[PDB]
Order: sequence, then C-alpha cells, then structure tokens
Amino acid sequence: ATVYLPPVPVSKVVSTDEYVARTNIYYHAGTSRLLAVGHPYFPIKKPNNNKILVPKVSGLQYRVFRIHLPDPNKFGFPDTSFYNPDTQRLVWACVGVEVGRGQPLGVGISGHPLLNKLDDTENASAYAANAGVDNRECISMDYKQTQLCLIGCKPPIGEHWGKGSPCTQVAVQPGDCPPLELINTVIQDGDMVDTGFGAMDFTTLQANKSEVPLDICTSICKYPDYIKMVSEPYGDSLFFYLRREQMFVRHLFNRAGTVGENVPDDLYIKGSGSTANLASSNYFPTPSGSMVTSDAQIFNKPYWLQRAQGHNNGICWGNQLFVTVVDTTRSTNMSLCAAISTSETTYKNTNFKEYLRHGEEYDLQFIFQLCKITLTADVMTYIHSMNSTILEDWNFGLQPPPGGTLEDTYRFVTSQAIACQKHTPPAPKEDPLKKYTFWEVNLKEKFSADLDQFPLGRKFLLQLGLKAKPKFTLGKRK
Amino acid sequence: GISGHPLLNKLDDTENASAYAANAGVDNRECISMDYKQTQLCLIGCKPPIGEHWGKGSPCTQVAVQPGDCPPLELINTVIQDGDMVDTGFGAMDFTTLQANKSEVPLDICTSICKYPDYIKMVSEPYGDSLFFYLRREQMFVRHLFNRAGTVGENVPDDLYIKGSGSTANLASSNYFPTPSGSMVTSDAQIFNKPYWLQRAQGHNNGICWGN
Amino acid sequence: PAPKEDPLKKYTFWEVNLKEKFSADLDQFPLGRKFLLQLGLKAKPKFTLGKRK
Amino acid sequence: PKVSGLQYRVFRIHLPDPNKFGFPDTSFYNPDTQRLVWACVGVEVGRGQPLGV
Amino acid sequence: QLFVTVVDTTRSTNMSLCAAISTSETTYKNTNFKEYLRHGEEYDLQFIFQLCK
Repeated sequence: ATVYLPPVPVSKVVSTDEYVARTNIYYHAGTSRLLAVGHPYFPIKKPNNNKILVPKVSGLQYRVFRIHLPDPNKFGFPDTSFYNPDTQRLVWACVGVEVGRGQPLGVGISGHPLLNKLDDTENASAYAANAGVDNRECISMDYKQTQLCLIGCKPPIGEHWGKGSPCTQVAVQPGDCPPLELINTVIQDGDMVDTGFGAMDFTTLQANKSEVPLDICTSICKYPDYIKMVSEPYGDSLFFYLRREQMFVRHLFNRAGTVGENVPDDLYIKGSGSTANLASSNYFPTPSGSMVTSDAQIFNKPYWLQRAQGHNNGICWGNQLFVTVVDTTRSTNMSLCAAISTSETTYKNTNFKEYLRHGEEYDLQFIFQLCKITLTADVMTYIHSMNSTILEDWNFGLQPPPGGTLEDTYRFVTSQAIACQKHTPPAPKEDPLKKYTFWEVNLKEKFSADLDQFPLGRKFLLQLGLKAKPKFTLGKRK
Repeated sequence: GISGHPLLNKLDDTENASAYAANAGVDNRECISMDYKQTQLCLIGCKPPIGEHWGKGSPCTQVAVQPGDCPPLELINTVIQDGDMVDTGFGAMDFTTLQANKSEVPLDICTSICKYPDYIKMVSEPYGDSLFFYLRREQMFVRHLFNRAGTVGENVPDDLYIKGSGSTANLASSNYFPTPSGSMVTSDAQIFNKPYWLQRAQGHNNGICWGN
Repeated sequence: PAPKEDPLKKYTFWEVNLKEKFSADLDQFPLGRKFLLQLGLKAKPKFTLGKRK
Repeated sequence: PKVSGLQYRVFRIHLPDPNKFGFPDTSFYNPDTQRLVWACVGVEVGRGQPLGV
Repeated sequence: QLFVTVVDTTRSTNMSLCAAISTSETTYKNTNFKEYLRHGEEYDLQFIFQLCK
C-alpha cells in the first residue's frame, strides 16, 4: 500500500533576507559613456595581421558585461560604527541601474555577398524542373528586432543546436541531414542573436557556409535558456530578465540546391518531365525585422531591484554583476565614402572607396545600497552549501571534515606505492569569470558619497516620496 | 520636405534583389528622391543646448586606417546652432568631409554637420539650464535596402565561405545602406499645437530664466 | 479474451505517462513559486519590479 | 517524422487516482465515506524556444 | 485523463544546414551541397495538483 511519507528532507532553499538586513546606507556609481566603433558584416582586421582594425560590433550581438565590484569590507568605511564584522559581514546589493542610451537613431543591418538563392517562391517567378547550379545573389537583411536586458550575478547560460553524433534517424553523412543536438554554454560577449533559423552553430552545420551572412556563419547564435535558469532554485545566474522580440518574413526564397535525402513522391500523382520531377523542397523564409518606433524603449529608465528571482534577493554573490544587453534601435550603421586618392573631376566608383562603420553605445549608471549579512552557525551552513568561496573571501576559514583515509602501501616515504603517485587537480582551472570574453566594467573606484545629484539620484528621491524639485508638472497641460 | 539628388549613390537592389554583381564598375548613381524619417522634437532651455555628432576624429596616422577607409569617426560633442542639419537616419554625423563623393545623399545634407540632441550631458548636469523641458515622437522604417556604388576598401576575409564558380567565386559589394522612410502622416501624431503648462519644469532648473 | 481494452487508446497520440512525477515541492519548480504568488501569498514576491522597462 | 507546428499536437496524459497513490495521513478518510480524485489546479505550458514559422 | 491540444506556429523553429558531398568541388549543385531543413519543436508541461474528496 501507498501510504505516503510525505517526503523528507527535500531540502528546500530559503530566502536570504530573513538573516540579511538592508540598511539606509547607499553609495552611488556610474560609467562614462561606453562607445564602440564596430563593423557588422564581417570582422574588419588589418589585412597584414590578426589584430582587429575595427572589431566586429553589431546590435544583433549580445554585449555581455562582466561587472566587478570590490568587497565592501576591503573597501570599508569609517561611517560604520554600529556594525560588527565578527557577527556580520558586508555585501553590496545593487538596488538600481539606470541604462543611459542616446546614440543617433540608426538601425542595425547585415548582409551577404553570395546568399544562396534560386528563385522567389512566395510567388513563382519561374517554374523550374530542377533547381540551379552556382547561383547566388547580393541581398541584405537584418535578422529581427531584439531588445533585452538581464541582470544576474553569475554568468547566464544560453542554448543553441550543435552538430550531433550520428544516429539511425539522422546521421552526419551526405544525402542525410545531420542530427541537431542541444549544446548549452555561457553567452559570450559578441555572441550573435538568432537569425530566424534559431540558435545554432552555422560553422559546422552549414558545410557550404554561403547560405546565411558571413558574420553569423562564423558566429554561434544563442537564445538565452531562460527555462533552465528559473528551474535553478537559487537563480543567481540571473534574477532579472525581460525581452522584446519579433520577426517578419518578407519573402520565401528557394535554395539553388535540393535535398539528397528521401521526400515521398508516391503521395501525389506524377505526370511527364517537370511534373514527374521534384524541384523545390528547400524553400526557406528569408528573415527580416520591422518598422521601429523610438518613443518606446526598456532603456533610459531606472529599474528598482530588491526581492529578485530565485532565493537570491538581488544581493551580489561574489560582488559581481552580469548584464547582457541587446539593443538594435540606436545601433547606428554609418555609410560613407573616402577616396584613397582623388585626381578625377569625373565620377568613378573605382576612385571613391566605400567604408562603413557601426556604433554601439551604452551607459550604465548605478545606485547601490550597502547591506549586511548577520551570521550564526545555521546560516553559515546554508552559505557553504550555496557557495563556499563567499565565506572564504571574507575568511572564517576551515571547517574540517573531510577527512578521509588513505590506505596504500608505504615505506615511508614512497618509493613503492601505486607508485608514486601525484594527482594534480588540475590546477590550473579555466576560471568561470574568464570562461569567456566579457566587457569589463570597473566600478571599484567610481563610487560616490553623492547620492542625489545624479539623474538616477533625483529619481531615487522621487521614489521614497516626493521630493524633488521640479518633478512634474512637467509638461503638461492641456 | 521632399528632398532628393539626381546623382544618389546606388549600385544594386538588395531588398529582395534580382541580380548579382561583383565589385563596382564605374558611374553607378541614379535619380532617386527620398522622404526623411518621422522626427518631431522640441526642447526649451535658457542656455544653448549641447548636440552630439560623430565628427572627424583621430587621423590616418594615429591609427592604421587608410585614407580611402576614412580617418576614424569619433563622437565630437558641440552646441546646436541655427541652420544646423538634423540626424539623417544614417546616424548623425558630419557629411562635408565624410563624403568625398559628396553626392551620395540629397543636396542639403551633402555638406554641413548633422546633430542629434545630447540628452545625457544636459540631463546629468547638476544645474540643468541646457534644457529643462523636451518631448519627442519619432520613428523610422526601411522603405528598401540598397547598396552604395563605390569599391570595397573594407576587409572581407574570403575564407569564411567555400568558393563558387566564376561569378559566385567573385565578391560583391557589401556597402549596404538602408534608405529610411517616415511615411503615413497623421494629425493625431502632433506634439505641437497643444499648451504645455510649465508651472514646474522637468529639469533640475524649474524654468526660472537667467539672463532673461 | 481479447479484442480489446483500451477504448481510450484507439487513436494516435503523444503518449504522456504521468503517475510517478507527483511531488509536493513548490519553491524548486518556478511553477510552484508563481502558483504561490496567486495562492498562499507566498512566492515570495516582487518579483522584480517596481520598474523593469 | 513530420514535426511542424501546423499539425495538431495532442498530448494524451494518463493519470492514476489519488486512492491508487499516496495518502499522507488517514484521519477522516475511509474508502466508505468518500473516494479521492485529482484536480490539476495549475499548469504551465512552456514554449520558450528561438523563432521560426 | 487530460487531453491537451496545442498548435503553435509562432516560435516553431525551422533550421537550415546542408551536407556536402565534398568541399573540394567548387560548385553548389543539387548533388553537391545538398540542402536541408529541419524543424525543432520544444514544449514543456508542469502541473500542480490540489487534492479533493
């Protein structure tokens, strides 16, 4: 019979604020306008070297900020004189981010010189018996409008579809479509947004490497794997996310190639010549974005953070912040010409050398609340289980056991044994704050005792009741 | 404002496209006219306000960027002056020394600086007399993607696609520009014509004049 | 002795057995947490908010 | 197989009964007085993946 | 029982790839790089079940 336990110990994970107290102490911080001059179609490198001439910066790339903050006790204050570091320890909680944006109106864009095409199949401009050989066109498109922002304190893991091991169903073989097998890995700085064929590697999957633009063929495209991240009980990889995304089909195109794998062809009647032939089965929707309004933006507005997702309340673990932005709206495309030399009073294209640039601008402005963590043994237990490194940074130290017993054969000193043998851990670790390239944002010496005479500052005061001059009104009437 | 140039820089169609072409020939400009994107803003201040634009930046010798690749475009901030051109939908930049063809775009914007308001400096100002009131309604869309005429001077690594045959083994222009549009005018899109009681402002100045 | 039980399965379906995935946890599933936000009141919420645009 | 979102995706969910399952505590429950039945009071339909048509 | 019918065409990813017959051949014939398209379809179902009598 059943006859239920019901079942224990799970053990469930409790909120950090019931042994953490926020305090009225606040410091402010900011950045100074981050501005990048990129290129979006391909990376522009020096044509005698591997160092960039212009790095590849698109608005269709995740721009991933590894924010790093100093420990607030190793960046201690003389104004703490009511606090104890033997019973309590300090942690930043970032309680506000405002993201400055204000770059010229200008929309991100991509293209491909040899996009794989035969004919248009949203409506037939041809009827062909079989599809081409060596036919490709100069056609440009952006993927899709993506605006998102996420704030975490550990790195976020995104998904994409990898190249799979060969199965019965689908194998990595000519005549047979490769298997798509899911590889989850952390969002790199400059990793691409989707195409509209989703998140996948295209390096390996697209053998021909001429179906989609050069920039995304080289990149891996990711979509954030939100699902896995909120099934995290702790939810320290993120604790804030939102997105705004949409796409359009502006026309189906038909590839110049065709399938080599089976398509059933006893399921419709077969005439003569062309109607006894299959010729398209390799249609694809060409992705495009859409009409952009520039009065509605996630950005230019302050995000009041506290009781954040997971059982993280939005307190900084590691004193770290991980911020992933896409914003396509003000991600300028510059179109210009400079002549290499001018000696002509007539036009020729061979004189004036086209050049293009991309602008990527972001600004981060912050208000931080200083907070404390009240320490006892059970609370100590929960924290080492969460992440032992946090307790260590502060150092309350070890904690035996383990422990363990080795039995092996000795003299001593071995000689005879295994023998000998060393086990190196490794040592060295890859390090999970340099797991991947991240746009280092230093706010260690950009803190401020000044808390009101910021734009964020003025909004913070407006929040706690009104305060301050002027508000509003505004504007406004009639 | 209908504006256009008989000699707008256009190679090929690239929205849906209809042909291929490699690197550009000689003389590909066309008679094309355009409507500029929907932009309405207004700002009230009591000291001239700060614009941004991408100006002419670091030289060709302090980088490794060629003449024909242009001296870098570095954001050079300066006050908005009457008769200054606005943001064009290609970003807000100088176009005097930034178009050596100088007939890539409508006639008006083939010379002079283009600015966008540099809201970040004015509003983070701890006095806020550069402005203290603004509003805007703006949008833009792509009418059609087109490609510039003009030879590639940019670096396309060619070993990131597996080669075609002949024409498709050759490399096209990649000098894409979107053309903006701001079509569908409507009279429910006016930010004008409407009283804005400035009993208090929205700055850090409450609208109280200085210098009168 | 057959034909035949079952009359339910006489039609093609994505077969989902659910008879063994029954739990009681609500703070480990995000679905548990959103449920509490409606119900027990509880969650424990914000979440977060105010302001995220 | 054919997997498209223009096809009906019918999930056949087969469930037991609570009687055939757990009893925490027995204290007002007699198989005589009453019998127990599932009510699924919340569901999540997950569908976060990349875009296509 | 629970019968749930979902059709969703909005985010239902279709993916593009090809297998090469050889990358030495500089063509892009129907029997060279042989194009393909797949569809990857994700759903997830979560429950919470209140007991009744």
